[PDB]
Amino acid sequence: ASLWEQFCQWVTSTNNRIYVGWFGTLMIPTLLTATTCFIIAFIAAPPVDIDGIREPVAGSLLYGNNIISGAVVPSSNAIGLHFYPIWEAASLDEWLYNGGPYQLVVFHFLIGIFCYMGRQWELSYRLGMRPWICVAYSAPVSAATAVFLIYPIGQGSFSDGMPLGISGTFNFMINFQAEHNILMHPFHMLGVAGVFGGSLFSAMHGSLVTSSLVRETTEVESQNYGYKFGQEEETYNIVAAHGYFGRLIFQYASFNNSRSLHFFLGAWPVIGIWFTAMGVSTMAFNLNGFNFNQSILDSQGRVIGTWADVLNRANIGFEVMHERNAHNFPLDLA
Amino acid sequence: TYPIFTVRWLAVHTLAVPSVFFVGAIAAMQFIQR
Amino acid sequence: RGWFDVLDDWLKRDRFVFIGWSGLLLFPCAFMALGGWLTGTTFVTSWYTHGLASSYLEGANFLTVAVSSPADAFGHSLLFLWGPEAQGNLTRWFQIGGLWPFVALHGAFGLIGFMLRQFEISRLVGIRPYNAIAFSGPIAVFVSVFLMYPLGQSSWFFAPSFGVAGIFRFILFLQGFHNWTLNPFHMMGVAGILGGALLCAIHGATVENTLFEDGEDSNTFRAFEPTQAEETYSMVTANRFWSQIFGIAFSNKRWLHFFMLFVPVTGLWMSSVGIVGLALNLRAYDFVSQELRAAEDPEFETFYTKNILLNEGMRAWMAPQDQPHENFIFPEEVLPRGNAL
Amino acid sequence: KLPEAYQIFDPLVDVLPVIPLFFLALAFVWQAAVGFK
Amino acid sequence: GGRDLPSTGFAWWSGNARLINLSGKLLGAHVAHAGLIVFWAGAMTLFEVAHFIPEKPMYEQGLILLPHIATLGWGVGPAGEVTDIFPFFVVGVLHLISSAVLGLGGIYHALRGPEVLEEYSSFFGYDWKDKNQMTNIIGYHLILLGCGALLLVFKAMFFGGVYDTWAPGGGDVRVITNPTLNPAIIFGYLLKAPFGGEGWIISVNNMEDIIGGHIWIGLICISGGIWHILTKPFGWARRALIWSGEAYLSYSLGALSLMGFIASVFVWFNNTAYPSEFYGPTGMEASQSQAFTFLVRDQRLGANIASAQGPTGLGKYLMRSPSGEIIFGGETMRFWDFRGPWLEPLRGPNGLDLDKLRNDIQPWQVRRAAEYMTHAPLGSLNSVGGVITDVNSFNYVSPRAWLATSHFVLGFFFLVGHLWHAGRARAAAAGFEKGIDRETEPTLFMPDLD
Amino acid sequence: GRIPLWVVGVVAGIGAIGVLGLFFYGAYAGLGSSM
Amino acid sequence: NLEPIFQLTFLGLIVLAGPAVVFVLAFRGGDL
Amino acid sequence: GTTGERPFSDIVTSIRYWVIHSITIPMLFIAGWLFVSTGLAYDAFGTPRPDEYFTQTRQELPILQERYDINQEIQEFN
Amino acid sequence: SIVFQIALAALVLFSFVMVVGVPVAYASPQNWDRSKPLLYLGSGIWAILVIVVALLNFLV
Ligand code: CLA
Ligand code: CLA
Ligand code: CLA
Ligand code: CLA
Ligand code: CLA
Ligand SMILES: CCCCCCCCCCCCCCCCCC(=O)OC[C@H](CO[C@@H]1O[C@H](CO)[C@H](O)[C@H](O)[C@H]1O)OC(=O)CCCCCCCCCCCCCCCCC
Ligand SMILES: CC1=C(/C=C/C(C)=C/C=C/C(C)=C/C=C/C=C(C)/C=C/C=C(C)/C=C/C2=C(C)CCCC2(C)C)C(C)(C)CCC1
Ligand SMILES: CC1=C(/C=C/C(C)=C/C=C/C(C)=C/C=C/C=C(C)/C=C/C=C(C)/C=C/C2=C(C)CCCC2(C)C)C(C)(C)CCC1
Ligand SMILES: CC1=C(/C=C/C(C)=C/C=C/C(C)=C/C=C/C=C(C)/C=C/C=C(C)/C=C/C2=C(C)CCCC2(C)C)C(C)(C)CCC1
Ligand code: OEX
Ligand SMILES: [Ca+2]
Ligand SMILES: [Cl-]
Ligand SMILES: [Cl-]
Ligand SMILES: [Fe+2]
Repeated sequence: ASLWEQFCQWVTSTNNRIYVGWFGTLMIPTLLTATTCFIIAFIAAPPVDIDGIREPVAGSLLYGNNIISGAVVPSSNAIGLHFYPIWEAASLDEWLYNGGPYQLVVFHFLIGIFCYMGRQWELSYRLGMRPWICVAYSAPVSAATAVFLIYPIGQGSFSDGMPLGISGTFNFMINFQAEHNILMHPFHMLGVAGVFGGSLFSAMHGSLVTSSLVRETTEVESQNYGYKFGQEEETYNIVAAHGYFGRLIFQYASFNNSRSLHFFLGAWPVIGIWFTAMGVSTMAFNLNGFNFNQSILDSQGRVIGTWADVLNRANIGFEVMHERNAHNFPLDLA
Repeated sequence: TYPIFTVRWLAVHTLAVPSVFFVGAIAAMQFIQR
Repeated sequence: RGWFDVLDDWLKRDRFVFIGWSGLLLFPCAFMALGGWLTGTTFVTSWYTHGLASSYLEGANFLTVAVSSPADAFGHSLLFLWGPEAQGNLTRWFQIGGLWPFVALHGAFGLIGFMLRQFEISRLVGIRPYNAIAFSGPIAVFVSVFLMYPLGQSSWFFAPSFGVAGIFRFILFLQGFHNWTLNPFHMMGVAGILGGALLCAIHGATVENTLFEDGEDSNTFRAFEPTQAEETYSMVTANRFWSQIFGIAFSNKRWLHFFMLFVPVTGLWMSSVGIVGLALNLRAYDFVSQELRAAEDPEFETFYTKNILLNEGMRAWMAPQDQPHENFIFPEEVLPRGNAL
Repeated sequence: KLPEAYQIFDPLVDVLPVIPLFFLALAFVWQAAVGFK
Repeated sequence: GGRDLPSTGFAWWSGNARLINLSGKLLGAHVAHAGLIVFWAGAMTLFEVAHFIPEKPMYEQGLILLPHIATLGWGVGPAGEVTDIFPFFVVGVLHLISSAVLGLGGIYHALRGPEVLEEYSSFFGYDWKDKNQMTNIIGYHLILLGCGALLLVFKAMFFGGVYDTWAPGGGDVRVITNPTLNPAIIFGYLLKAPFGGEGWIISVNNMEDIIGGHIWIGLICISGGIWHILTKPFGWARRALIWSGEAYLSYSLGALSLMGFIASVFVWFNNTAYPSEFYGPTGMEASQSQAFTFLVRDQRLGANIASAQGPTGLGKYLMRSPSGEIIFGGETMRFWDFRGPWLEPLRGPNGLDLDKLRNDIQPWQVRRAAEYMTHAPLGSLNSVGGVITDVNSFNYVSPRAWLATSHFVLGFFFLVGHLWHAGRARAAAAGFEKGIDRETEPTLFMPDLD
Repeated sequence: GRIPLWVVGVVAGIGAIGVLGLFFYGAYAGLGSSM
Repeated sequence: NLEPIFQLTFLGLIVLAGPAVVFVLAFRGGDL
Repeated sequence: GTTGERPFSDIVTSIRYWVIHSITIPMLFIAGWLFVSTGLAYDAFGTPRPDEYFTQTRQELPILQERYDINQEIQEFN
Repeated sequence: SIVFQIALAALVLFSFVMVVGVPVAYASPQNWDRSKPLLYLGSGIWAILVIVVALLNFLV
C-alpha cells in the first residue's frame, strides 16, 4: 500500500505486456544505451585507430562501408584494457578516434545480456515455471562474454575483442585461427558438434512431429490449423514417431519419453556452446589448439607432411599478413 | 528358445569383426619405431 | 504366393534391423563407404597424390588421418578399380587415391538408400514423409560439396578429403581462395545452422521448464506416458513467458515443429547453392566499390580490405604445399608479409 | 627427483595423482553393481 | 535413508541429492571429499618432486604446486634457485597421510555412523531452517579461515618469510617486518577500478601489502565468526534470502565462481604473489621482454632507440602512452602498465629513462628478458610452446596458462551451478520445482497480455 | 550360471580405456611423436 | 625399462582394488 | 517391444557367449596385430615404410603426373 | 638403509590391505563385531608404521 510497495508490484507485475522485473530495471537502460550508441556509430562514426598505429579503420556506412563491411571498430590498442568512457576524452572527436563507442556499446551490452538471463529466471519464478531456461541462455551469454570480454582480457586489449560487424567478425575468426589454431582445438570441435547436432536434432524433432500430426484438417487448409492454442490434447502421435524412428535406426536408439527427448534437445547444443565458449576463453590465455607440425618423421628424420602441416601453412599465411604495420618485433606475443 | 543366427547377428558381426581386427592392427602400430 | 510378394515379406519383416527394399542399396553401399574410410585412414597413404602421410600406419592420429582426394593428374576420372589407371591392381588403386571416389560414390548411393529407407519406413508405419524431406538438406550439401564443387574445378584433387584435418584444409582453402565467408549463400547457411541450434536449445529448455506436475518425484522424467492423450507441458505458460521475455512467442505447436525443420534444412540448401557457385569460381570475392576506392585512396581501410589481405597471404603461403603437382616455386622474396612478422 | 631413500617407490608415485579419477569412476561402478537404483 | 528412486524421488544421477536431509551421511560425504582434496595435494606434490629437475626452472617442468610452496619461502634461495627438495617432499607426505585419516572418517560417517546427527547432538545436529545454528557453523569456520590467514602471516613474519621477487639485490626469501596496516591502502586496493593501469586487488605489488591484508583478513574473519555465533540473522536478511540447504549451496557456488574468476586473473596478471621465477613470465612480461631484448640488441648495433621512428611513424622501440609515460613501442604498447623487478630499475619518474637505457643495462637483465620472451605463456594443448605456427620441438606450456585457463573454466561452470541451484532452491521453496499444477496453473488466472 | 552384467560392463570399460590409453601413449612414442 | 612394468603393475593393482571392493561387498551381501 | 531376437543382456551375461568370445575377440585382435607387425599391411596397401618415403635417386615428393601409366611412374619413384 | 625400504614397503602393503578392508568392514553390518577391533588394530598399526618410517627417514 506504500508507494515503494506499489512500484515493486508494478515492476514485478506479470500483467505487463513486456515483463520488467528487477533485472529488467537494469536490462532496459543498458540495452537501450547500447542499441542507440551502436546504431548511431554503425551509421555515422568516424574511422577508428584500432591498431594504435595511427591507421584509422572506417567502420561506418557514411564513411564508405556497406552493411557487410560496416562495423563498430574495437577501441585502440593504445588504450589496451584501460577504461575509456566519454568523460576521459578531451573531446568527443578524440573519443571517437580511439574507439570509445566500442567500449560503451560492449560494456552496456554485456551488462544487458547478463540482466536478460536474470530476467528469464525472474519471469519463470513469477509464472511458477521451472527455473532453468536461463541456464540454456547462459551458453550464448558465455560465448558473447568470451569474444567481447574474456578474450580481450587475456590478450590484454579491447582492440582484440570481436568487432561489432560482419566482416569484422570474419577478421576476428581469421586472426583467431592464425594465432590459436581453433579448428584443431577440441572445445571448438565440441562447439561444432553442438551446432551441427543442434540443427540435426531440430530437423529430426521437427520432422518427426510434423510427420506424426493427428489428422485434424482438410486438404485445402494449412495443417497448422489442426492445432488450437491452449488445447488439452496432444497434436501428434509420439508412439507413431517412435515406431518410425526405432525402425529407421533400431528400437533402443529412439526416445519414447517426450520429457527425456526435450531434455536431450536442450542439453546437446547448450553443452556444446559451453565447451566452445570455454575454448575461446582459454585461448584468451594462449592455450591453443593441437600442434602436430612435423609430428611425423621418416627414419632419416625428414618431415613427412600431414594435413595439419598444410593447415599450418594456411595459418602462417594468415599470420604474416595480419595487422601488417603493427608488429616491430619477430614474435606476435599478443 | 531364441534363434542364434539372425539378421541382427550378421549386422553385429559385419561391424564387430573388422573393428577388433583394426583395433589390434592400430595397437601394433603404437610400437613401430621410425 | 508369388516370389516377389514373398521377398517383399521377408525384406519388410519386423526385426532388430529393418532391411526393406531400400536396404539392398543402403546397406552394401554404406558398408563400402564406411569400410573404405576406415581402411584408408588406417592403412593408406597420400604420398603419391598429395605428398602427405594420411593414415594411422604412417603415424597420423584421428585428427590428421584422411581418405585423401586423388591426384590432380586424373582430372575427374572415376578411378574404377578396373579402370585404365589402376588396371585392376589393388595396391596401385590405393596409392593413386582410388579410395576417395570409392568412399564418395558408395556414400552417395548409401545416402540415396537412407532417404529411400526413410520413405519406405514412413509408408509402412503410416506417417508423413517429412523426415525424408528434411534429409534432403544433408544430401544437397554432400552432392554440392563432394561432387559438384570438384566437378566444376580441375579434378577430384580439390574435393574435400575425408578427414578431420582434411576438412579443415578444405575450409581454410575456401576462405583464402573463394572468400567463402563473404558469400551470402554461406551466410544464410550459417544463419540456418545457428538458428537450428538455437531452436533446439530453446524448445528443449522451454518444454523442460513448463512441464506439468504429473508425478510426486523430483525426477520429472517418470511423469510421462507415451500413450497419454494430454500434453506434458503447458503451451499457454510457455507462450506467456516468451511473449513477455522476447516480445513474441509461438502459439501453434505445429508451426513451431515445422519451423524447427524449416530453418536448418533451408540453411543447408542455401549454403549448397553457394557452393555450386564456387564450383565455377563464381565467388562473392570482392566489393568492387571498396577495391576501386582503396586503389585510389590509400587512407581508406575497412575490415573487408583487411580480410582481402589475409586471403592473399594464405594463398601465397599455402599454394606450393597444398598443390604439389603444380610445382609452385615461390621464392621467399615474393611471399607477401607485413612488417617484422 | 625423490630423495634417494624413496627412489624405489618412484613408479608408484607416478601413478598416484590419477586415483581420484578412479574414485569418480568407482561411483559409477558401485551404481552399476546396485543396478542404478 | 532411501537409496533408490521410489523412496527418495531422486534418480541415480541425482543420488547425492538424497543426502540433503541426512546430516550424518552428508558429513561423511564432505569429509571424504576433503580427503580427496588433501590426497591430490599430497600425491600431486610428490609427483612433481619425483619429476622435478632442481636446476631447471620450475615453470619449464609443468609444476603448479611446488611454485606455491616456493612462494611461501620453503626449499628455495635467492632468485628462486632450489636449496633443498626436502620441504616440498615433507609438504606432500603430510597431506598424503592426513588424506587417509579424512578418507577413514568420511567412509565411517558415510557408511557406518549415524545418518542423522540431530538426535545424537545439539551441537553437530543442524536443520537447514535453523538460522542460529547455520550461522554458528558459519562462525566456527570463519574463525578457522581467519586463523589460516594469520598462519600465512606468521610464516611470512616469524617463520622464515616468503619469497619477495621485489627484494633489493635480487629476488629472495624475505622476512616481512613492516606489513601494511594502514586501512586506507589495504581497503583502497578494494576500491581500485578493475581496468588497465589499476587492476583492483590484482595489482597488489609488495609483500608488505599482501601480509597486512592477511592481518586484516584474519581479524575481520575472526570478528565475523564471533558475530555470527553470538547473533541471529536479522529481519531484512530473513526476508530477502532463501533458507534451505540447496539455497546455501547455491550461495557458496556463486562465491566459488567469483573466486575462480579472480584467481584466473591473479595468476595471469600479478607477478608478486605469483613470482615469475617460479611461474614464468606473465604474457605482459614476455611482450615487454621482447621489446626490451631488441631494444638492447639494436642499441648495441648502434641504433638510436630514442629517435628511431618505425614504419608507422610511432617510435620503433620507445613511444608515449596516452597519458604521456615513456613506454616500449610496438604492439606491447598495450602492456605499458606492466611492472617487473628487472624492468623497474630502468624506469624514471617519466617512464623509461633514456640515460638508464643507454648506460645502466645489466647482463642479468638481458638474460632475464631473453628467458621471459622465449617463455611467453603461449603454447598448444599438446604442449608445443611458442606461437601456434611453430614446429614440434619445444615442450612448454606456461603454468600461468594452465592455472588461468583451468580456474576460468571452473569459475564459469560454478556460475552455471549457482544459477542451477539458486533457481531450483527458489522454485522448491515456492513449491513448483516439480512442474506446473494443472488445476492451479497461474497463467490460467492471469489476464491476456493483449 | 550368468555373469552379472555390471561385471561385463566394468571389464569392457577397463579394456576400452586401456585401448584408448595405448593410443594416447603412441602419441608420445614411436611414429608420429615428432621425436 | 622395468619401470614401465612397475608403473603398469601399480596402476593395475589400484585399478582392480576399487572394483574388487565392490565385488566383495556384492558377493558377500554387503551394504552396497 | 521385442522383435524376436535374444536380448543382448541375456547374450553377454551367458557362459557360452564368453566361452566363444574369450577366444574369438583375442584372435581377431592378434590377427590385426600380426597384419601390421609382419609388414604385411605395407605390402598390401603400398604404404611406404619409414625408410621408403625417399630413395637414393629421389629426394622430393613422388607426385603422380601421368594420366594413365601409373604403374610405371610408381615403379620409377620406387 | 635396506631396513628403511623394508619398513616403507610394509607401509605401502598394509596401506593396500587397509584400502581393501576399511570399506568392506564399514559396509558389512553383520560382520561388525568381528571387524571393529580389527579396524582399531589396522588403524593403530598403520599409524605406528607411519611413525617408524618417519623416524627411519630421520635415521638413514
Ligand atoms: C566425492 C564423491 C562422492 C562422495 C563422497 C559420495 C558419498 C555418498 N554418496 Mg554419492 N555419488 C557420487 C559421488 C560421491 N558420493 C557420484 C559421482 C555419483 C553418481 C554415480 C553418486 C551417486 C550416488 C547415489 C545414487 C547415492 C549416493 C549416496 C551416497 C552416500 C551413501 C554412500 C553409500 O551408501 O554407498 C555405498 C557404497 C559402497 C558400500 C561401495 C564402497 C564405497 C567405499 C566408500 C569405497 C571406498 C574405497 C576407498 C579407496 C577406501 C579407502 C580406505 C582408507 C584408505 C581410508 C555417501 C555419503 C547414496 C545416498 O544418498 O544415500 C542416502 C545414494 O543412494 N551417491
Ligand atoms: C586446477 C587443476 C589443474 C591444473 C591447472 C593442472 C595443470 C597441469 N598438470 Mg595436472 N592434474 C590435475 C589438475 C590440474 N593440473 C588433477 C586433478 C590431476 C589428477 C588426475 C592431475 C594430474 C596430473 C598428472 C599426472 C600430470 C599433470 C600435468 C600437468 C601439466 C600439463 C597438463 C596437460 O598436459 O594437460 C593436458 C590437458 C588435458 C587432458 C585437458 C583436460 C580437459 C578437461 C578434462 C575438460 C574438463 C572441463 C570441464 C570441467 C568439463 C565439465 C563438463 C560439464 C560441467 C558440462 C599442467 C601444469 C602433467 C605434468 O607436466 O606433470 C609434471 C602430468 O604428467 N597433472
Ligand atoms: C568436519 C569434520 C568432522 C566433524 C564435524 C565430525 C563430527 C562428529 N564425529 Mg567424526 N570424524 C572425522 C571428522 C569429523 N567428525 C574424521 C576425520 C574422523 C576420522 C578420524 C572421524 C571419526 C569419527 C568417529 C570414529 C566417530 C566420530 C564421531 C563424531 C561425532 C562426535 C564427535 C565427538 O566425539 O565430539 C567432539 C570431539 C572432540 C571435541 C575431540 C575431537 C576433535 C579432533 C579430534 C581434534 C581437532 C581436529 C584437528 C586435528 C585439528 C584441526 C583440523 C585441521 C584440518 C585444521 C560428531 C558428529 C563419533 C560418533 O559418530 O558418535 C556418535 C564417532 O564414533 N567421528
Ligand atoms: C563466508 C562468510 C560469511 C557468510 C556466508 C556470511 C553470511 C551472512 N552474514 Mg556475515 N559477515 C562475515 C562473513 C560472512 N557472513 C564477516 C567476515 C563479517 C565481518 C565483517 C560479517 C558481518 C556481518 C554483519 C554485520 C551482518 C552479516 C549478516 C549476514 C547474513 C546476511 C548477509 C547478506 O545478506 O549478505 C548479502 C549482502 C548484502 C545484501 C549487502 C548488499 C551489498 C551490495 C549488493 C553490494 C555487493 C558487492 C558486489 C555485489 C560484489 C563485488 C565483488 C567484490 C567486492 C568481491 C548472512 C547469514 C547480517 C545479519 O543478518 O547478521 C546476523 C548482518 O547484518 N554479516
Ligand atoms: C560443491 C559444488 C556442488 C555440489 C555440492 C552439488 C551438489 C548437487 N548437485 Mg550440482 N552442480 C554444481 C556444483 C555442485 N553441485 C555445478 C558447478 C554445476 C554446473 C555444471 C552443477 C549442476 C547440477 C545439475 C544440473 C544438477 C545438480 C544436482 C545436484 C545434486 C545431485 C548431484 C549428484 O548426485 O551428482 C551425481 C554426479 C554425477 C552424475 C557425475 C557427473 C559427471 C560429470 C559429467 C563429470 C564432470 C567432468 C569431470 C571433471 C570429469 C572430467 C574428466 C573426463 C576426462 C572423464 C546435489 C545436491 C542435481 C539436482 O538438482 O538435484 C537436486 C542436478 O540435476 N547439479
Ligand atoms: C578405469 C580403466 C583402467 C585405467 C588404467 C589403464 C588405462 C590406460 C592406461 C594405459 C596408458 C599407458 C601408460 C604408459 C606406459 C608407461 C611408459 C611411460 O612411462 O610413459 C611413456 C611416455 C614417455 O615418458 C617417459 O618414458 C620413459 C621411457 O619409457 C620412462 O618410462 C619415463 O619414466 C617416462 O616419463 O610417456 C607417455 O606417453 C605418457 C602419456 C601417455 C600415458 C597415459 C595416457 C592416458 C591414459 C588414459 C587416458 C585416456 C583414456 C580415455 C578414457 C576415457 C575416460 C577417462
Ligand atoms: C576398402 C575396400 C574394400 C572394402 C573393405 C571393407 C569393407 C573394410 C572394412 C573395415 C572395417 C569395417 C573396419 C573397422 C574398424 C573400426 C575401428 C578402427 C574401430 C575403432 C574404435 C575406437 C578406437 C573407438 C574408441 C572408443 C571411443 C572413442 C568411444 C568409446 C570408447 C572406445 C574406446 C570404444 C573392398 C574389399 C570391397 C575392395 C577394396 C577396397
Ligand atoms: C588479503 C589481501 C588483501 C586484502 C583484501 C581484503 C581487505 C578483502 C576484503 C574483501 C571483502 C570486503 C569482501 C566483500 C564481498 C562482497 C560481496 C561478495 C557481496 C555480495 C552481496 C550479495 C550477494 C548481495 C545479494 C543480494 C542483492 C544483490 C540485493 C538483494 C538480494 C540479495 C541479498 C540476494 C589485499 C588486497 C589488501 C592484498 C592482497 C591480500
Ligand atoms: C596412496 C596410496 C595408496 C592408496 C590407493 C587407493 C586409495 C586406492 C584406490 C582405488 C580406487 C579408487 C580404484 C577404483 C577404480 C575404479 C574403476 C576401475 C572403475 C571403472 C569404471 C568403469 C569401467 C565403468 C564402466 C561402466 C559402469 C560400471 C557404469 C555404466 C557404464 C559402464 C558399463 C561403461 C596405496 C594403497 C596404493 C598404497 C600406496 C599409497
Ligand atoms: O591487435 Mn588484433 O591480432 Ca592479438 O596477436 Mn599480437 O595483437 Mn594484434 O598481432 Mn596478432
Ligand atoms: Ca618417475
Ligand atoms: Cl588483420
Ligand atoms: Cl611489436
Ligand atoms: Fe517438441
